[PDB]
Amino acid sequence: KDSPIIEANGTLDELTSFIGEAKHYVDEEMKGILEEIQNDIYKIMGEIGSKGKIEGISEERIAWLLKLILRYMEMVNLSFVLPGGTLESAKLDVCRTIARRALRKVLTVTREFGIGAEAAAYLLALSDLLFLLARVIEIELGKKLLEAARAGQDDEVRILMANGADVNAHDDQGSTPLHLAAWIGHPEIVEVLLKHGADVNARDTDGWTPLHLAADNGHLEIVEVLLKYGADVNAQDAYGLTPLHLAADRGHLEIVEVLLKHGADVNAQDKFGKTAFDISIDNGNEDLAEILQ
Amino acid sequence: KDSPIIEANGTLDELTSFIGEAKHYVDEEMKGILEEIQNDIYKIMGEIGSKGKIEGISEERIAWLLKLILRYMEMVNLSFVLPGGTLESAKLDVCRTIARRALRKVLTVTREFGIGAEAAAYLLALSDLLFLLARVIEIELGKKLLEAARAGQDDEVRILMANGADVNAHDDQGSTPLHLAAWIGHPEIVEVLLKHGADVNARDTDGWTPLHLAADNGHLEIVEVLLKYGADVNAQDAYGLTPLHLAADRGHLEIVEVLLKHGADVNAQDKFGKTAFDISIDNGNEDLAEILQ
Amino acid sequence: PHLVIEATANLRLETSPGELLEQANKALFASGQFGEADIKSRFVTLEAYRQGTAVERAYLHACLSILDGRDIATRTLLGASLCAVLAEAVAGGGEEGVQVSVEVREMERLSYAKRVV
Amino acid sequence: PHLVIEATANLRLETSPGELLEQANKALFASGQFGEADIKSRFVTLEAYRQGTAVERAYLHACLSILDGRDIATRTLLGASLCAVLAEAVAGGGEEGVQVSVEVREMERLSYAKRVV
Amino acid sequence: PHLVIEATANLRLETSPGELLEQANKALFASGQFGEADIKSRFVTLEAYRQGTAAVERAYLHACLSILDGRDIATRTLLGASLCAVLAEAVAGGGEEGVQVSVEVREMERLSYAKRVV
Amino acid sequence: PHLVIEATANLRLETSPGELLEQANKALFASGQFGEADIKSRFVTLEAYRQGTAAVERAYLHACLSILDGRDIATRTLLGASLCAVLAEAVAGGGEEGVQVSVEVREMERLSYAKRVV
Repeated sequence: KDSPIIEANGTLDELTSFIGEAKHYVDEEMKGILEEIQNDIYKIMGEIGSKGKIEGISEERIAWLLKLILRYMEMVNLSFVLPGGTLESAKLDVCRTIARRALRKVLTVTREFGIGAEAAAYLLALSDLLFLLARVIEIELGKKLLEAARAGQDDEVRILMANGADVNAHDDQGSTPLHLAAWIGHPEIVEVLLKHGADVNARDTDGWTPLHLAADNGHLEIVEVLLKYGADVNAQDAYGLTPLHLAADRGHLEIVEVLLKHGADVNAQDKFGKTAFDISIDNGNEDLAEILQ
Repeated sequence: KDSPIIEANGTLDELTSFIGEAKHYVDEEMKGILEEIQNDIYKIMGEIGSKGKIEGISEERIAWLLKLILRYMEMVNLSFVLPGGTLESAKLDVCRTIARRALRKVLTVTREFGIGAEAAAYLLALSDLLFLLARVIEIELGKKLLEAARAGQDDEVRILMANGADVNAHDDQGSTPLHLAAWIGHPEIVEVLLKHGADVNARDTDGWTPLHLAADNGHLEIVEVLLKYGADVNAQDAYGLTPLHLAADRGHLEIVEVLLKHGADVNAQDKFGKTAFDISIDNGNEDLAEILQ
Repeated sequence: PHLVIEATANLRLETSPGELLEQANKALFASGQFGEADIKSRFVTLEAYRQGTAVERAYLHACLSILDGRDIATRTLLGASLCAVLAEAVAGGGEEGVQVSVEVREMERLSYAKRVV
Repeated sequence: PHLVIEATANLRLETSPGELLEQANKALFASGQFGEADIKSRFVTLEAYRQGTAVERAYLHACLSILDGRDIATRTLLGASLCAVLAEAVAGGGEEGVQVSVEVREMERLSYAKRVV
Repeated sequence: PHLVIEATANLRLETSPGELLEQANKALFASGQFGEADIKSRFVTLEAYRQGTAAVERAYLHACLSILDGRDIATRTLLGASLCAVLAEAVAGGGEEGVQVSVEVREMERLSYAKRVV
Repeated sequence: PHLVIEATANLRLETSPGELLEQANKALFASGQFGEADIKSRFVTLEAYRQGTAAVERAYLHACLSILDGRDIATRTLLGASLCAVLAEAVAGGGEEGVQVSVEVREMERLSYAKRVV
C-alpha cells in the first residue's frame, strides 16, 4: 500500500468512470471499443495493485489499440483545433486528459517499482486513440453539416452548427457547407453559415469561392448576400476566371449588374487572355456587351 | 496556509462541484441526500481550512450516511460490473472516484496535522454510499426494462437499453427481459432483446430458458426466433424436461414440429423417465405421436 | 477480527446481548473489510465495577482488535459504526447518562498464528 | 532515429525487406515522436548464424536507436509497435516457431553530431 | 576503439571506402586519445534501406564510434564532430535531395571488456 | 541473448564461421545464464576495413554480446573472458602481426523489450 500504487489505481478508477460516461454519447462501434478499454483498465489495476504479482494486459491489447489507431488515423487530417469541437468530442477530450494523468501516475510506479511498463505503453497508446476518436467525431459532425447543406435542409444546418459542426468543414472536393448552399440555391442556408463565421472566400479544389458558384449558376439572390458579407468580387480561380467571367459567359445579366456595382473589373484577363467584355463579344451577346462597357 | 490544507480544501471543493452536477440527474430523494452531503463537505472544509479550530461534521453525520448505506445496501446484490452502467450512474461513479481522491488528501492532512479523522471516516463512508447509489440506479433501470418487456412496448425497451439498462437484468424469480417477452408473447420484443445481447439460454430459478417458456405457453412465433439466435433446443430444466417435453405435454403440435426440425430429441428422458413420444402416447394424441416418431 | 463488549450489570439493554453481537458483526461486515466467517465477538456483564469515586452509574465499552493494515478512516469509521449500534442498544441504567465508547486496536500481523481444527 | 532489422537467411517473410522497412518507418512516424524525413532504417539477411546448440531455427531481431529524452512508456510502445509489425511480417522459417524481438536504446544527445550535405 | 560507417547504396562518395576509413582513423588518432594500432574501423554498403515513408529518392551516411568509458563530454563531442566533418566532405551526393550525415559516440563498459592478442 | 562476431576478411580461422558460432553458443549456455534455444548468434566477414593509419596489414576479430539487464559485473566480465577464449583459439593468423581479439558485453533495457513467437 505505497502511495504511488494507490494513486495510480485511484486515478485509473477515475479514468474508467469518465469513460463510463462518455460511452453513452458515442455510436455502437466506439461504445464497444470503450468497453474493451474499461476491461483493460481493470486488468491493469490488477497488475498495479498487486505490484506486478498478477499479470496485466497482454501485448495483443496494445496491438489492439494500435490497429484502431491506424484505422482512425487515416480519417483525421489536421490545422490546430480547440478541444471539444462538439459536445460528444468534448467527452473524449476529457477522457484523454484524464488518461494522461493516469499515465503519469502509472509511469511513476513503473520507475519506482519496475513493473507495469506494458500497461504504461497501453495507456500511452490509449491517449493517442482517445485524441483521434474526438477528432473523428468532429469530422463526422462536419460531414453531417455538409450533407445538410447539400440536401438543402435549413433546420439541419442550424442544428449541426449549434451542436459544434465546423461551418468551414470541407469535403474531398474542397467544398464547404457554404459552397454547397451557393451552388445548389438555398439562400437561407448561405445566410446562417455566413452569420456563424463561414469563410465567404474559401476556395474549393478548382479555386472557386461560393461567389463563383452562385454567379455561374444564376443564383442572383445568393450573389448579393455573399458580396454583403465580404466576398471578393474579383477572386480568380485556378484558370484566372472571376465570378464575372462566369456570369458573363452564362449570360446572367442581373448578376453581372450586381458584380459590377461591387467593383468587379470587366477588363480583367483570365490566364487565357479573355476579359468579361471580350466574352460578351465572342458569344454575340449585344445586351451583355452593353452592361459590361 | 500549508499545501496539504489547501489541496484538501480545493479537492473537496472540486468534489462538491461534481455532486452539484450529479444531483440534476437523480430523483428527489437522492437529490436531497446529495444536498445534505454538500453541506457536510462544506462543514468539513471549515475544519480543515481552520486547522481544527472550527468544529467539523458530527458523529451524527457519519451515522446519517450509515443509515442510508444500510438501506440501499440491501438493494444491491453483486457479479462484477463496469463503472457507468447508465448515464445517471456514471455521474455518481465520477463523484465516487473524486471523493476517494478527496479522502487521500484529507488523510494526508490528518497524519501531518492530527485533525480531520472524523471527516476522513465520513468521506470513506461517502464513497461507499456513492458506490451503492450508482448500483441502485442501474438496478432500477434494469427493473424498468423488465417492465417494458412485460408490457410489450418496443420503443421503451430500446430506450431503456440505450440509456444503459442491463439486457440480462433479472427479477427475484430469475426471469430476464427476454424470458418476460417469451412468456408474455411479444415477438417484436424477444427479437430486439436478442439483437442487443440478451442471453438466449439464460436460466430462471426453475432452470427454464426463454425457449422452455415459449414451448409451454404455445408461443409458436417466439420459439422460431429463439432457436434462430442459438437457443438450445434440448436444454433440460431442473426436472429434466426439454422444451419438447413441455410442448408435447401441452399438445402444442406446431411448436413440436419446429423443435424437431432443429434437432430436438424425441427419445430424451426427463428425470421421471418420460420421453416426448411416450407422453404423446399417454395423452392418447394420435397426431402428436406421429410427428414424434 | 475479535470484538469484546463489556457492560455494567446495572446497564439496561433494549435487546439481549445476543442481538447486540449479531448486529455488531453485521456492522463490521458491512464495512467490507472482513470475511463473514472471520468475525468473532463476545459480550460480558460486569458484576464488580466502580465508576468514579463519589453514585449510580452505568457504562458500555467495546474493544475491536484487528490485524494491522487498515488506515485511520477505516478504524475511525468502525468505532463510530459500533458506537451507533451500541448506543441504540442502551435503554438506561444508573441515575445519569450512560457512556458508550469503542476503541480499535491493531494486532501485529507477522507474529499472528492461526489454524482451523 | 536509426532502425536495423536482421533476419536469418532461412526466415520467410510475407513481404519483401523493402516493404517491411516502409511499414516499420510508418509505425515509427505514426508514434508522433519523429520527423518523417529523419526516420532511417535498413534490413540485413544473416547468412552465417546459429541459434542454440542442439535444429532448423529462424529468428528476427530489430534494434531501434533514438536520441535520449523519451520515457519508458514511449520506448516500450515503440518496441511493441515494431515487434507487432515485424512479427506479422513473418511467414515462417525453420522447423519451429520464430522468435521476433525488438530492443529500444537511447543515444547520447550531447555528443551527437549531424549535418546535411 | 571501434568505428562503423554505413552508407546507402545510392550514396555517392568523393573517395573510396578505403580512403574514408583511412582518413577516419587519422582523424581519431590525431585526437591523442588512441594508440594508432588499436583503431579498428569497417565500412558497409546498405542495399536494403528506406528513409521516411514518402516516395522520394534519399541517401544517408551514418557512423557510430565505440570507445571504452573514461572520456569526458567535450572529447566525445569533438570526436563526433570530427568524424562528421570527414564523412560529410566525402559525400558527393545521392537521391534527389540533401544527404544526411550523422555520427554517434558511445561508451563501452571497461570493467566487463575483455581482450586477447593471438 | 544476441551475439555478433565480426572478422576482417584477411583473418584466418582454424574453424568455419559456423563452428565458431556453435562453440560460442555452448560457452554462453555453459554459464547457466541462458536457455539453449534463446541464444542467437551471427558471424560477419568484413571486406571494407582499416586498422590504424600505418601501411602494415592487420587482422582483427571483434564480438559484442547483447543481454537483458540484470546480471552483475562478475557475470558480464566472465562472459567476455569466456567468449575471448573461444574466439582466440579459433584464430590461425592474418595480416603481418598479432591478431587483436575483443569482446563487449552490453545490457538491453528489459522494460522496453518486446518479443513475440510466430
